[PDB]
Amino acid sequence: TSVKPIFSRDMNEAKRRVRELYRAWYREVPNTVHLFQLDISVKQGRDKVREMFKKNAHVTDPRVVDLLVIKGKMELEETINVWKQRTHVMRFFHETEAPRPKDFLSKFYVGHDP
Amino acid sequence: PTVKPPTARKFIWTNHKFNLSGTPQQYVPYSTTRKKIQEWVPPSTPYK
Amino acid sequence: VAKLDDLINWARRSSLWPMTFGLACCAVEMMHMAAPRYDMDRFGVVFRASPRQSDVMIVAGTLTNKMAPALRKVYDQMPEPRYVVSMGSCANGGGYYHYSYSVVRGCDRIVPVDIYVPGCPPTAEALLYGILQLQKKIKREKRLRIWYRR
Amino acid sequence: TYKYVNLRMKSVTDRAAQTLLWTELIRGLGMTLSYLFREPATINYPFEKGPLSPRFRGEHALRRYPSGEERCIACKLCEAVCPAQAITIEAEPRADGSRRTTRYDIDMTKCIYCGFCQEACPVDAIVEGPNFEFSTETHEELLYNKEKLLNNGDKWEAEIAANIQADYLYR
Amino acid sequence: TRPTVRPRNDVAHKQLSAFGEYVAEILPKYVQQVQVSCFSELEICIHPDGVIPVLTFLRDHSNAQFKSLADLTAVDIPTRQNRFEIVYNLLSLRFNSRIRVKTYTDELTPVESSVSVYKAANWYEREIWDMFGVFFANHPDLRRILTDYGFEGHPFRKDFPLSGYVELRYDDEVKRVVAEPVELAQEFRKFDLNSPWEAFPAYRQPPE
Amino acid sequence: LHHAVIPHGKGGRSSVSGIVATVFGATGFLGRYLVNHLGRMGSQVIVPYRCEPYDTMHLRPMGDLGQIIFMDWNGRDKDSIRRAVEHSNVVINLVGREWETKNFDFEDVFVKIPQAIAQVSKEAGVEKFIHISHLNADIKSSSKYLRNKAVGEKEVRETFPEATIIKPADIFGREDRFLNYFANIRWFGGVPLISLGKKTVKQPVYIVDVTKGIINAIKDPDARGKTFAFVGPNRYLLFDLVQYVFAVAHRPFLPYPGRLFEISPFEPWTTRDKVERIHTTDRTLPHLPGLEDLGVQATPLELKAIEVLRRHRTYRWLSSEIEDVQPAKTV
Amino acid sequence: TQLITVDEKLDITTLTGVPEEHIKTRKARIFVPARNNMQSGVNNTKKWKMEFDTRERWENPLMGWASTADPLSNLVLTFSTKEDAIAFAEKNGWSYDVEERKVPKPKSKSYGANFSWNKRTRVSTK
Amino acid sequence: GVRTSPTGEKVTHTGQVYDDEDYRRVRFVGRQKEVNENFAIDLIAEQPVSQVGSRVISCDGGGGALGHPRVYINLDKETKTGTCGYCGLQFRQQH
Amino acid sequence: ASATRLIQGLRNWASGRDLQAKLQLRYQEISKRTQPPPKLPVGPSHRLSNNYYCARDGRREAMPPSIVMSSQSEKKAVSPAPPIKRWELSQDEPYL
Ligand SMILES: NC(=O)C1=CN([C@@H]2O[C@H](COP(=O)(O)OP(=O)(O)OC[C@H]3O[C@@H](n4cnc5c(N)ncnc54)[C@H](OP(=O)(O)O)[C@@H]3O)[C@@H](O)[C@H]2O)C=CC1
Ligand code: SF4
Ligand code: SF4
Ligand code: SF4
Ligand SMILES: [Zn+2]
Repeated sequence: TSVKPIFSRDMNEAKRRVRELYRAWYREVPNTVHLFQLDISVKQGRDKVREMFKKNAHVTDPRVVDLLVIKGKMELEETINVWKQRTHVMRFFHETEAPRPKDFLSKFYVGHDP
Repeated sequence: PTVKPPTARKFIWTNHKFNLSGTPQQYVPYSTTRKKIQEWVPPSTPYK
Repeated sequence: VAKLDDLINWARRSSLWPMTFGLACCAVEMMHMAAPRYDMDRFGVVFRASPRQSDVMIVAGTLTNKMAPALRKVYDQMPEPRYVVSMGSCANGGGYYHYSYSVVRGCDRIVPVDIYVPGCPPTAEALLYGILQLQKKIKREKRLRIWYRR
Repeated sequence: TYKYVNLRMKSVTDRAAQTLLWTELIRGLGMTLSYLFREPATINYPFEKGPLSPRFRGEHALRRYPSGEERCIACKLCEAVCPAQAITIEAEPRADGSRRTTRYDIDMTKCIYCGFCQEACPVDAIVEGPNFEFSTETHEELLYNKEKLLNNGDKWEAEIAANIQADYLYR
Repeated sequence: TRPTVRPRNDVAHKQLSAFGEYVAEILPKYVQQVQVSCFSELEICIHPDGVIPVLTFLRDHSNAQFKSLADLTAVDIPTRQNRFEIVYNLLSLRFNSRIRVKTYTDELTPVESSVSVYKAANWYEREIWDMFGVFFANHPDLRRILTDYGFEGHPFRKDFPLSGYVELRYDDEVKRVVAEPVELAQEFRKFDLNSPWEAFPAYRQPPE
Repeated sequence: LHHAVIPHGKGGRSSVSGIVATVFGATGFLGRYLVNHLGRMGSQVIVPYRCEPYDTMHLRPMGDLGQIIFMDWNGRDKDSIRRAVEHSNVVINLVGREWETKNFDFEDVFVKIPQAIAQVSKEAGVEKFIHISHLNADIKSSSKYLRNKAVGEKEVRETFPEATIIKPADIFGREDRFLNYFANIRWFGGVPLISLGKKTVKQPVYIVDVTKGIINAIKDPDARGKTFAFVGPNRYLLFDLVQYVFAVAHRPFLPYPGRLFEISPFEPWTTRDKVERIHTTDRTLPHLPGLEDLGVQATPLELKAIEVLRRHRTYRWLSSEIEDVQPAKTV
Repeated sequence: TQLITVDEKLDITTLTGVPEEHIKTRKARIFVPARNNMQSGVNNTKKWKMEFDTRERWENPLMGWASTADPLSNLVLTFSTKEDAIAFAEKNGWSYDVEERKVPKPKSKSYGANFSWNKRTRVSTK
Repeated sequence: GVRTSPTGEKVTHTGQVYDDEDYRRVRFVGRQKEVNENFAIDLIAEQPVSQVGSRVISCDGGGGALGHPRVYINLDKETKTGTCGYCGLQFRQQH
Repeated sequence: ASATRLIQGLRNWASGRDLQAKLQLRYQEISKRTQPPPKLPVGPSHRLSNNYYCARDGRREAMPPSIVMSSQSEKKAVSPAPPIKRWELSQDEPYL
């Protein structure tokens, strides 16, 4: 059960890194919208960041959340410098996929997905 | 081939065809296998 | 308008200007076609590097997932009329790397392809045949007659 | 075993005269003018064709026996040796009980033209033939079924048999 | 056994075994195993925490002088709890030899980087993070170098499928290249090619 | 139904949705977007074209291998129509020119050809027929366009009693002629308009909503024989609409209170009937069902006008954001 | 020291990059594969295989190829014994079904039993 | 000898033919359906049977190394002719 | 070789070498496009006697790697190999 830490000694430091990453992303959402000529509002991008942060908010391991913070830093560095395209930023906002069924009756009508 | 003719066969084409793409004689793909699973045809007799 | 259609079809098909868009093995095969052995320049085919002064585009090589926006933007910057010639098997249906995780299964999904050239790599004589087939496709265009009928 | 590449008043005057009067530039121009006056190697396509070999890997074809009966016996070695998985075979015994094929599909946009199937066929049924000028306009036209392969074999048998006769002793 | 069998060299095997004993005796803190293969290639298996104090020895000792970093590779073996097998390949020009240094790591365990020893690893292990997910500590510039910018997941792990999870296509509705769930026109035909008979008797593992 | 038309797959690109559609006049705007929406579901599309094949090349990457079949057809030849619709189970009609050409007037593009297509489809036993008409289609209108649309939809309803007639109000999009026309008459001068455009109400409807409604009407078996009214979720005055259009373009507004440009050998810039149709108010149809009866989210103009008219800005105002424009005033 | 203590179950669903629907709705299967009865070799039943279920494989509209939608349809993993397979299955959050191996019973083969005197094991032909 | 289904389509030697209600026949409109007119069974049917002077006979298909692997056919039966596995040729005995 | 003698001399002067001695265009001097059939030789193990496969198998002679030290006198300092000898300068074209 004894493991080697990377950056976060405990859960408090990992939560500090998470808050720092969210601060940076909330800072850089308007510049990402303006620079890439994205045709969405700032609120859509900021609540997308909030949705992703709440989606990945089930982890209790310091190493896993530390690696999540590192990968968010990679995404932030690829966004702050113009290395992505319009499509790479817009891939988060799924606009071409039709809404999949969720209730049992509609999925029973469509196919064999359990 | 005027002095060394090819061997004659019964299945060799007697006329050569150029590239037929873009013409109404072009090739289209299709499956060459029949129906895999048959279907239960309902009877025509009344159920009573 | 039938003869004026015959004129502008002759002008476009005898001065085709391709663009220097190669990616892989097939690019070296294109450079081998442009050698003195086959001499593309005798057909009115001279390489021009800018998409803004190019007529056709020969996609040579494997179109990966990191390359699709670049190819799409380069195709979208070319002036009308534009024709796309797929080359090899990688740009035809993926070819050897069809099942890979980072290869577009044929460049038809990104750009509309006019002429398919099969090979791996296709021989430069076959590529010249494909370009001549594209020229014959340009020759039988019917723009002004259809405009007169409409 | 090894050599040193680039380890090397009259000479100074010669170098200054080469600087002012461009001796080596004149030499390079003379070689350019030498290449101007030679015979260009441009072959008159399509009225002339480049040299090839009897082992040339071109269009896929299905051969036949010299009695009209087809050569493939549905052994599925070509689809097992194919590195691109471009060959799809579905087989069943026909009316006379002969083990033949019902579906023989080659995806020519998947095929890498490497000739493994033409050397793994135990009855020389599938042959990478000699035709290279078979460019199409639509993607579905480069998707051969069994009928198209048999038609290609009956089209190009007259030279495929000669190429096999010329080359088969090297195998 | 002359014409179709590879010749066997024993002087090189003896010298490589002697150098392996030399290395395993100089560094007993980190070296775990030393093995010489049948085709005369030395392998040193050490602890991950001794990646850096071993390698600089092999770069700076007068009796080793392995000044070149040829290849750096990670191998995924899902059986072990440390599924990633980092492999350093070193080449010595003064003594005209090649050595292999192997170590292990899991997903969440960081490994000390080797850019302080070999600068070529400045790219190499970076590519490892692009392909497997092994994090390297104190890397100067660690970012993805081979996969797409928006790609999620490490493709060279054996649990990752051959075809990916998303495929790209152009869309006129949004005038953009979009990613869709993968739907192949033909399934990748999985072949069972393993013969069910015993392959080699000399490589027979003991049973349970 | 046959086993080849039974639906399969996860509804992706290579799946089979069991829909065989003949989209007449698919080379245009709504045809392009409908073909794109049909091709991503994996449905067999038959596209008959009247123009050159090259102009149809943009319809090629929207489908998989063999899912779009291009055909030759004529508006005055029923045999080509019977060749086109012999195998389809849904036929969609979108054929219409905004201007009378040399040979095709308004009658033979709005009345004769939909009647012929409906009769041929009824003879071939096509199950589903979808027709597109106008919301303002009035027999007593002031334009030939709307009168011939009324006669055409009447003949479609009479010939095919199970025909789904759908009447979009005003479609706008990337390649439309409604917002693009308003942004393009700024090249003529000081944007001519009748009585400053403060008397006519217009309800533009987004193109994606119309295409989704058409797809849902294809899928739903409860939409046969109805008359839908595809009307946008907001009402705007013409003055406020032009205000918003010039506002998102970041062009100064200098207004003042059509047959000269309709006689060009090229595609005409404007016609008299276009001027008649611009100053025609949107009819209110509360009785007929709309886009909310098909499970389609209506999209207002405030998030799509910038998408439509971004290309009309110069590089001085090419870096503006979405929210940095005061929106139009509703009525 | 340079070490910390983590007392939670290893869950790396968030770093493998897999979508959600291919995590909770997929039932993995850990088993020793059975010997092909056409053959007699038992080398193929030496290591444990972890596989997944079979989703739909429909026909292509062009030639009826096997068109599929499952990306995990060709994922077969090999593990030395059961415990590492269970640990790997629970590490990625995959719900698993485990089947125990079936070792054949060691028989008692006697060549003389075919030539008995007062038993039914007398063979009829040889 | 191709047979004609009354939908108009020719029938391949594998017996495949699209039904009259199949929508996929729309892939054949404006184009042609390519089918080999040299049927293999109807081309091997008229090949004569060879009488050999021994009980077993070896068949390689002709040409030596250009044919199929050599297979030995037994003609012990006096009812059925021994047909080759690969080439489809049939031999018999004169007795 | 279908060029006049004055063009030949002009090319030879402007290039500085005898171009017609070594032409870059092929002519009749190359081998013919058709060849007689060959008779390929056999390998070393196409015998009939003393040719058992177990005495010349290559794959079965592979051994597992030998573990030297396992974790489960004044020995001289050794090297992986003798040092590489100094390279000899080429006597043909030393470039010096
Ligand atoms: N302004 C609008 O957008 C509105 C449109 N509508 C209706 O919606 C439908 C679709 O609109 P939209 O996409 O904008 O229209 P388009 O003008 O953009 O497209 C018309 C299509 O029909 C074809 N076509 C036109 N006339 C003929 C003819 N006589 N014979 C054969 N083909 C013909 C054209 O082919 P090609 O040009 O290549 O020859 C083209 O493909 C039409 O019915 C239109 O009346 C209703 C309300 C408003
Ligand atoms: S088609 Fe073949 S030759 Fe061309 S890029 Fe692909 S692998 Fe190379
Ligand atoms: S040539 Fe190679 S890639 Fe092509 S079908 Fe044959 S085996 Fe497959
Ligand atoms: S290898 Fe030859 S005989 Fe075997 S299935 Fe392929 S084509 Fe037929
Ligand atoms: Zn035989």
